[PDB]
Amino acid sequence: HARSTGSYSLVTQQPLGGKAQFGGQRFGEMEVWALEAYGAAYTLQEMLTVKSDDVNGRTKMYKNIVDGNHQMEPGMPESFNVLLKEIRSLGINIELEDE
Amino acid sequence: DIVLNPLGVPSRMNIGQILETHLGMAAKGIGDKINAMLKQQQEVAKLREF
Amino acid sequence: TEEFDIKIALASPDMIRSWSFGEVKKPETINYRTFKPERDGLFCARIFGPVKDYECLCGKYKRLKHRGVICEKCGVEVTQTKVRRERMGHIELASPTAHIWFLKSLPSRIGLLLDMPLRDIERVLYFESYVVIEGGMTNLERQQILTEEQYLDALEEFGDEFDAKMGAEAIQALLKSMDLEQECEQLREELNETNSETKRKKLTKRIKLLEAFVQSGNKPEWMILTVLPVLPPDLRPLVPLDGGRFATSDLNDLYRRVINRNNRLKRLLDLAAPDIIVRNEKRMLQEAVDALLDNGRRGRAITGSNKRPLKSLADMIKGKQGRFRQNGKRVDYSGRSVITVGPYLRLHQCGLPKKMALELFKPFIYGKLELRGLATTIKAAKKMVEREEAVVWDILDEVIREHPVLLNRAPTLHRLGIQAFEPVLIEGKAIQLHPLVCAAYNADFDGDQMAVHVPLTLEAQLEARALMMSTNNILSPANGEPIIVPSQDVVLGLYYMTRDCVNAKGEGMVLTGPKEAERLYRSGLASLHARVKVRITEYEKDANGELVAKTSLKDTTVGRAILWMIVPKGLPYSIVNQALGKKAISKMLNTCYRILGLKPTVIFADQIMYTGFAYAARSGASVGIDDMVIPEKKHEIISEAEAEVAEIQEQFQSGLVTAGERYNKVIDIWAAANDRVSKAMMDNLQTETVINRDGQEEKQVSFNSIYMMADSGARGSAAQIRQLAGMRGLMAKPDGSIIETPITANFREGLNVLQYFISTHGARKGLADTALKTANSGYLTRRLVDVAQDLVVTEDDCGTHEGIMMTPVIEGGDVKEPLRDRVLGRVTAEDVLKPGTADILVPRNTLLHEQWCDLLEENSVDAVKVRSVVSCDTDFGVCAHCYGRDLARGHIINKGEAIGVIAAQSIGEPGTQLTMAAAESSIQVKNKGSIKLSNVKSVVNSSGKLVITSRNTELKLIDEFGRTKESYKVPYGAVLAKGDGEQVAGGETVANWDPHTMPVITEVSGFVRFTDMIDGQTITRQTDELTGLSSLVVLDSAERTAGGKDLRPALKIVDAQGNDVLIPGTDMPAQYFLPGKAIVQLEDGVQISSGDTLARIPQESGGTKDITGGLPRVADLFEARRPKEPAILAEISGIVSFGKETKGKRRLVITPVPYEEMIPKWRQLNVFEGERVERGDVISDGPEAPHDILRLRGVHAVTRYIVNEVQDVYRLQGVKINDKHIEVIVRQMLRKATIVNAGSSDFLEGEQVEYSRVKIANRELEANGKATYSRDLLGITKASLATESFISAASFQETTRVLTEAAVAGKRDELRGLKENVIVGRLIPAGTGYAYHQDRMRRRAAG
Amino acid sequence: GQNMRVAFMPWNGYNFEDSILVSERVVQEDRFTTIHIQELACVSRDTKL
Amino acid sequence: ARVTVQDAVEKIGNRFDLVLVAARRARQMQVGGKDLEENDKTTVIALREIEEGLINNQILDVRERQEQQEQEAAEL
DNA sequence: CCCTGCATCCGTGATAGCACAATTTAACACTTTTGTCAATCATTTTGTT
DNA sequence: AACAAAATGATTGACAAAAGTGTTAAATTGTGCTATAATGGGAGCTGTCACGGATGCAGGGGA
Ligand SMILES: [Mg+2]
Ligand SMILES: [Zn+2]
Ligand SMILES: [Zn+2]
Repeated sequence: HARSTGSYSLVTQQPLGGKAQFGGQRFGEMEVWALEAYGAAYTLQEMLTVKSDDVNGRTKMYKNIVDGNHQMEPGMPESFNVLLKEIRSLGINIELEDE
Repeated sequence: DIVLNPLGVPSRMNIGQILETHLGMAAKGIGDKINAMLKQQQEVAKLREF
Repeated sequence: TEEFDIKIALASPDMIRSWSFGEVKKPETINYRTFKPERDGLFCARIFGPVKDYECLCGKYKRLKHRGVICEKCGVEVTQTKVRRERMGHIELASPTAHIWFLKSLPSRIGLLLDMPLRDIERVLYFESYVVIEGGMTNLERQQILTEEQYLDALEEFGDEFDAKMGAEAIQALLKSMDLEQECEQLREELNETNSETKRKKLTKRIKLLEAFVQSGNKPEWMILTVLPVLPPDLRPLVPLDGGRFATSDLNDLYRRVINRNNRLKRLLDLAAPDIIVRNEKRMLQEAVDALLDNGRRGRAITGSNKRPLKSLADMIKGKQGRFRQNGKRVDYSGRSVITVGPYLRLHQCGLPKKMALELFKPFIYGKLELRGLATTIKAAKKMVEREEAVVWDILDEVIREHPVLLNRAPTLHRLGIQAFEPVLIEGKAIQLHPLVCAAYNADFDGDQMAVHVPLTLEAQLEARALMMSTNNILSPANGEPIIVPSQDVVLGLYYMTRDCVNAKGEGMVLTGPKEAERLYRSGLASLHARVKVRITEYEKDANGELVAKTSLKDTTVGRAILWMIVPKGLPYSIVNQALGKKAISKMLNTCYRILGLKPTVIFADQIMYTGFAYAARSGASVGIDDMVIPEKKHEIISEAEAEVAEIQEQFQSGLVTAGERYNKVIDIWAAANDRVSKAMMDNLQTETVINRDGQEEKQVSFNSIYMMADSGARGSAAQIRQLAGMRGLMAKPDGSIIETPITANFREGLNVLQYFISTHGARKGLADTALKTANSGYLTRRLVDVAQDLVVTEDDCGTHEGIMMTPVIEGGDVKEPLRDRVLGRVTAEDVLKPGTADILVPRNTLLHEQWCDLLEENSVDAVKVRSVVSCDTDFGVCAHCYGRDLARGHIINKGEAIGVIAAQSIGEPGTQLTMAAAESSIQVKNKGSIKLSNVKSVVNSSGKLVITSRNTELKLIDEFGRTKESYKVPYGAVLAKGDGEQVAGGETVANWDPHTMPVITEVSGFVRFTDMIDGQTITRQTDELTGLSSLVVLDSAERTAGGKDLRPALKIVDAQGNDVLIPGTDMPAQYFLPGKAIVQLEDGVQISSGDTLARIPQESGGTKDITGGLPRVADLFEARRPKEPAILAEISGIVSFGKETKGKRRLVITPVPYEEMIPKWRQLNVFEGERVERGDVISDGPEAPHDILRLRGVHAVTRYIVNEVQDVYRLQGVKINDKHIEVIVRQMLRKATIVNAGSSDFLEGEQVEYSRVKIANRELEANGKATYSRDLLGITKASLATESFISAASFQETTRVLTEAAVAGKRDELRGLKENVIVGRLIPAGTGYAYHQDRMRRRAAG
Repeated sequence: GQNMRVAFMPWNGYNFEDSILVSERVVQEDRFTTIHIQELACVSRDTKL
Repeated sequence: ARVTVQDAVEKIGNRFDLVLVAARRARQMQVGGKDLEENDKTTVIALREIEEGLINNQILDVRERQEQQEQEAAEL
């Protein structure tokens, strides 16, 4: 198998495959403790922000790559903003103190 | 036609594949014995007895 | 967007109206004819934005000049349609409804706040009975429950000045009217008024919630819903499947049911229904709202059009074994395929097909095809990568120049499951892989797939090259030993090359160097292993980094010479002059690393592989059927044991012997005959060949092709060569009881039907545990890495002198782990000295690397005190000095590393694979050392025997250097031979006890008088003559009879005069309690002397298969569980006594120079009436709980216990783990402390030592002293729920219970953590991202 | 399946682990070649446009 | 070409800042601020400078504050 | 008179008519918008006097 | 060697069929009504087991 970019899921915007380019591999919670055991914090910040989930940060990483400038502007993933709307849809209020 | 590894027989104890390999060469020894007698077209009496 | 640093709290009905952009007042979803979303419905368009990007619903405003103008027909605003994903509505409930989380979760917040039992609130929410509100001046207080009939008379009597409501609206008038300050100010008294432990225990439990509801700023009535908020329409979509059918979520069935029963409840109230109906609507509405939030705490409202239960809101957040966010992230730029061998590679590369290199690296190719100028635009380049023109292979070969990719296998156990490799394009469809690397992944090449990722950015390729490359990982982090060991086939090539025959071609000649031997063997003259004499010049680094050649005339073979041409410069020649099995090759690489670094050890671990692969093919080591040889006497060794089993059957059949000794006397003839048929086999392979020298004959070691594979350690053991040739052992029946008849047939001979069926349970049982030891071990290494998640080396030195004493653990007659294995790579807490003092050889705290570890063995040092991480002084982390050295590297630990996660994996990498005559009467020492006892109260009697007094007597075999080598113990009836300091030869019985006789030693001679041992009272009277025979079994208080329990048996032995003959050493007279399983043969009427038994104490102790341990022992030892039978301890040091008995349980008192402590009745105690003990000593016998060691004996007494009881399960199975990895988990198990005295805290709450140690560093540092605490120890499952973050405890444990309690108290998150930082998607605070977090914390508090 | 002349020996590490090493007269004779027959369907829906 | 960064870790003895010193320098080659190359990428050139002693965390700062004095000139 | 012990029970991991009455989508007309088009107005020497 | 001399898009409007803004038809939609006799009843599983925490009865013991 092989995948560079394809069809993304519906509610969470992470990859899956039905269009001849199936989903990406699975970066489990076991393969993330192997990147924290090292100091690989710049491989881990992109392996779960720009390569999978961040909606308006994974297209900039596609124009910076064709333009010969390898650098990322991460942002915040969408799988987390779908968690602030489900913990708010109970009575529970939850926010982000900005400072 | 194929080269296996011998270090898989001591650990996993499948000694069937080492006896099936000798009764393979044996069964194919009577192969090239009927394939030579029947190739010179010797006789159906020298073949019927083997 | 602005940077964020996260809160949580209840939500008011006037805040939920602020998130919402409109009210949802109809259950319709779409239109069914055209699929435009209907108005006011769930999927509305006026409320949750427009459906199409920048356009109204009708179609008037389609252009883009209108960017904000809301339409006038239908007030849709023309914006982007991702705004349909961040907006919310709200339903306006016609009557309140208790939020189920804050009512039915186990400690009910609605419950323990109002102070009403949960069975009595559930009776009021269902309209089953009223509850008085503001009783006023009547005979009714504030929270009475007037039943349905009692209320009738009440209103008949009083019409006003009395108010009792019913339902969900009554619980609001109780919460809304209660005053929180007049409740908390008053209960400050009641906590001090009541004199009771359970009374003032629950009282503070309600006085803390009331004090957490007034400090955070939440009203109490916010736990009762008044408006419900609805999710955005694009997180609960109704997407149309292909074919005409729609595929909705199942949140549209639970929202369309809250809007119906709420819309019908408005019709029923404006219609003036009878009250018997609008009670069935209120209780029916709030049952649909409590199936929305959390479905299952009620009748489990099953889905419609199907039969499985719906998925409520609290089931999406609730764990699937992972959080909803990142603890899962499927990932772009990746592939996967089958792996194969490819042994032509270096150590830092890997194959990668041209079909995956052209699809993983696609956007990198469109950058070159336009920079190089071949394609004009980026669409025109998308075709050239489709047709695969001759140039794209020129650009794909250039994009892959120095770009490392990250290979990673499926079940990543430890950190070496992800490594990087520099790709090299091959053709095919399988990812090749270097052979030395597969032993780290644990990969066979028989169908194993391996995903390959790609690091994109520029700071993510300098990490896959400096941190995660394949040549940087040569030492495993669990223990410092190497992990690139040449595995299985390159070790059978090294072995065959470096053996020696006795007469081969070219024997005895003399060569002139390794270039002359290889030129002689390849020429066909000399055999590969013939005994030659060569001249080799080896170097050695002795000065300040130099080498000095040293030519000699070595005596070797043509094999060891050809292999000397590979070894680097600075190595000796005696490193390759062995027979070079498998352990000698991983020791040849361990020395080559320490002496020459990493450059020659990576370029030497290859050349050892190209020489083992090449000279293993020249063997043709093929295993025939003449190889596995059956011994000549396998038949007589079995027939002899086949007739010798009949002589134990014939005796039993004639009834001479029972069934118990019939079995064990047959199992011991087979199991001892199985050994003679194996030991008669390895004496046939190992000395197989008998070669001829120039003259007579001679023997040697064999070249049997199936023995070399077992002797080199290449593949197999010696307990498996005995199943191909020897006998196939004894096979255990299903329950575990061993079969009496053993399978006596090998695999070179067949097995009949009846023996192959018996051998199946031993196989079917093995495959049913290897699938269970993984699912049970993948849950131990997930709780460990969530308690040790947030530990990080964050300082260079703290300055504490408190370490732990490191000595070699000595198990009885042998030492298990030397002192070099335990202290290697650890700072020294203080300076150690020689046997002569003031001779400080090791300086102040220095890393005990190789030189200081050999210098300790050069001298005879016995113990060192090293600094452990369990006692470091830093706040939120550990210093780099307290931790130590050991790593994949060898230097000290680098500041910023993440030592919490690499210590939870090295404990969880094993366990997946390892799930599981003896007389000993005479203490047999294998050595010749002086006997030196300590901590004993016992002296020699008349006959020459030190009277045993208690269980405090151990044996120390002091060596010739002032150390110890052996440790023993002393039981009752302990006979003795020597004294103290008198030398003993190896294996001389110094102190002994019979197996089936642990008799009552006589301390002093004299009369025996009957005190609680008359007939009937504690022991019956039995007959015999003066020979002294009987079966008088004096029963203990747990072997005691039914009625006679007010007596405790003992013999208050009087001297010849009849007075109290006191045992010298205390004040008590001689009263030797007849120990467990006692047989008092000496009735009252026999006067005896020293050494003569007062009661016979046998002991079976047979088989040894009556033990515990394994994987369940290591998870339970970490949870800190009470082991069902505590061994009580002496809290405060003093004197002993008894008290009033038969209170159901006895009692005890200890007097310091008033303390009381009661005891059970079955406990065979281990103290007399008067006794002087030390703080933290046993009083009874049993498995000491883990907490009791902590509260009494200290903290270093619990770390020396958790370590040795867990290392005792691994080293029993051959697993290596450095025990720094069991102290950085114990350090996270006792980080909570409870306060005793105060002046700054609340004097009874359980705070963290991180905080209880900053106050006292703050207050006591100022001019006031103004608290004292006591460490707690709670298991790794309850020690993770109680963190100070709530996203690090909600992502792992029960999530409903953690968001419920974190919300009421209004918590906050710095995050300040790894598992809480990876979720938000930013740089973790440990590793390469540690530099940025320090640079960001100092941007706060500055500017 | 087919039955082919097998020889047990370690050959330069191309059969290091369980992996196998196959000659090229086994690919010429075309004896392990299999046939596979897939089905692709192209439906013609009736949209609303 | 590179197989081990053991030389670079000698100069900068951390391995967590050598990844931060070389990513900052390797950007400069990538965006053509600067040209101190045997057909190598920009991340193996940044490691063959640190290996040789011509780059570290101080030589990058002082060469940047000498940029402002340059920018101050044209700043007029 | 008083605090204090054994056993359950619970959560949490691994069968229509109609006859109305009102509402909608669509089929056929408008005028501004933008094109294709030439008889004078403008800025372009073919080669006479 | 200047100005014969003749176009050739500019420059002017005219023409065109192209194109959004309103009035009725036909199919869609929602509300009411419909007197022989009807009456506490609808209703799935069951062979995991583990530990740990509140809750309530009971003995058991200090005043
Ligand atoms: Mg496998
Ligand atoms: Zn509109
Ligand atoms: Zn420290």
